[PDB]
Amino acid sequence: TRLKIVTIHQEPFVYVKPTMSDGTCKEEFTVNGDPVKKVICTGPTVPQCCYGFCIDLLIKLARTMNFTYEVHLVADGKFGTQERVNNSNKKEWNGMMGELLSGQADMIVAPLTINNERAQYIEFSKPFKYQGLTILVKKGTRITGINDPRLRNPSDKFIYATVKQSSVDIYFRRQVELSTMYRHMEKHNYESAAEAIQAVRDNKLHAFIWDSAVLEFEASQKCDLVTTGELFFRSGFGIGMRKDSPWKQNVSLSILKSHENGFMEDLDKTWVRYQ
Amino acid sequence: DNHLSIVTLEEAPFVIVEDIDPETCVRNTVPCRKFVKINNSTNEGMNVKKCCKGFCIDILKKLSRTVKFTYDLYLVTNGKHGKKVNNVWNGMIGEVVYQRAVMAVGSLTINEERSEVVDFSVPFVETGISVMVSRGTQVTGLSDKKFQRPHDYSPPFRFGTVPNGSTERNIRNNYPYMHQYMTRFNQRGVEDALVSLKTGKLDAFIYDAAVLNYKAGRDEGCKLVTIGSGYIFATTGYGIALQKGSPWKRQIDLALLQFVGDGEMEELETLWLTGICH
Ligand SMILES: CCCc1ccc(N2N[C@@H](C(=O)O)C[C@@H]2C[C@@H](N)C(=O)O)cc1
Repeated sequence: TRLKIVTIHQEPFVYVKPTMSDGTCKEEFTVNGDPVKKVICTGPTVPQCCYGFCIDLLIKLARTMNFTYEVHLVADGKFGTQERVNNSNKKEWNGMMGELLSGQADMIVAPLTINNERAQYIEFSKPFKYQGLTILVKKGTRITGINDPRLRNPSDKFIYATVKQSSVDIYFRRQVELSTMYRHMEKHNYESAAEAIQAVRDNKLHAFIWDSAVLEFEASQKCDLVTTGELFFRSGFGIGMRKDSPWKQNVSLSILKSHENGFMEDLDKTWVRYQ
Repeated sequence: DNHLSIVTLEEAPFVIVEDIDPETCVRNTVPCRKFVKINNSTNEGMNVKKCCKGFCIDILKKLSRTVKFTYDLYLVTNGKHGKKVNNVWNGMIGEVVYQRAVMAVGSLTINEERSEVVDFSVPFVETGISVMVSRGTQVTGLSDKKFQRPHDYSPPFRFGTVPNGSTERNIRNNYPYMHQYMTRFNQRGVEDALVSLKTGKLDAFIYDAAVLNYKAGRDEGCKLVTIGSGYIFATTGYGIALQKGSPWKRQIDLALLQFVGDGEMEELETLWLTGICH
């Protein structure tokens, strides 16, 4: 009866911080005075503190639709792609997609990209956030963007990649036109966005292709990092539910109402927009 | 039955309406019928054959081929996109609600009020409430304090919208003083507002993001600019409206997401929407 919510570590949408020895969460406010609402999350066995854009949205959806929840972090740490089961013609999803389809989760509340591949199997909400794909590099690295020669004609001297088992991994694997770029990326893809972002700072990864809502926040907080400033593909984040879930209709209505409410504008100002 | 009645609405470049070639519809267009009244004191009229083309018409052609359906397209004549007058819908939404059409194709914005009475596709182009200004003017978006508290600045910003639409209703609900102030700068239409901007009679024009982006892209001299997409207020999109619980929704949704993912949607935007201005 308590909805099992799965999510993933991805600032500024989901922060994950240790709990106090009390087992409760440090009380904070934003620099503008608004309370930072925190929920207990379980993840890799240990209770932790989770907050951010999507946590604020989850609390709004729960209060609006009058349901209770318990939040856990995805066990394998991935967003979700569909893979072949070895020695089999079966296919299965990993990441949060697999947890939602198997029943370990009743709802995905995370920056989960809406695409055709996932929409075949699950139901997406109307987008709660519109954004796209961009490229993050270290300050001093100079590329024009997705069409830079060092990306269209890759080599081991300039390493670029994305996150494994993600929507970006899907997007480059499926397009005939990205066959050369995908061959380079699949040798260097990272297990999580945080590891990839740290590799860009440490000059072990030269370009990171990822979500603009995340990369632009990272550049606004870490002066050694910059983006192309260009979106080469536009996409949206949606709440993920199983087919014919009883909450599908009202979740989408609440998201549309929240956009028109200015509530999403408040979340955007609080979590997303910076200098 | 996979033959569907579909309603549309003229709004370039999304739906452009032409006459028949003096007698078929020339290529790149599809037939669309329009009920034309004899006069304003009668319901009598004549069905006239027209030809329809544009961004959303190219969407409909792709959908008809992929989802495998035929259609009779007709233009709405009572209302525009969809407005609830005394709890009775007009426009394209009314055609779907009262089951004269099973599908609405056009510059139709997805919102909460309409989604309670129709089912919406996934959005196929992003839109919302945006702001257009002359190049050099500094505003952040609808939530800018220069709009919320206009008299905190001297001289106050001169800004308005086209009333009686979705934009005015949203501002009235969200920013009551901004609505009270900006009615003095009500614009009769988009073309009127563009001229007021370019002639210095208006400082900003608040309207649909998709329309403003299209207008700024083709502005002569590229003098008119819109805010960045990250500052659009109440981000939503144009979507296909279907009857509540329609069996076509799932395959229409998967078709549109396929068009977006495989570059077909970007090609239509290049063909119809992107302009020369930066
Ligand atoms: C839902 C909140 C976001 C939003 C998106 C677009 C608008 N625009 N304002 C309309 C107007 O004022 O004439 C025109 C257009 C809506 C139109 N496409 C329609 O379908 O009615 C307003 C709000």
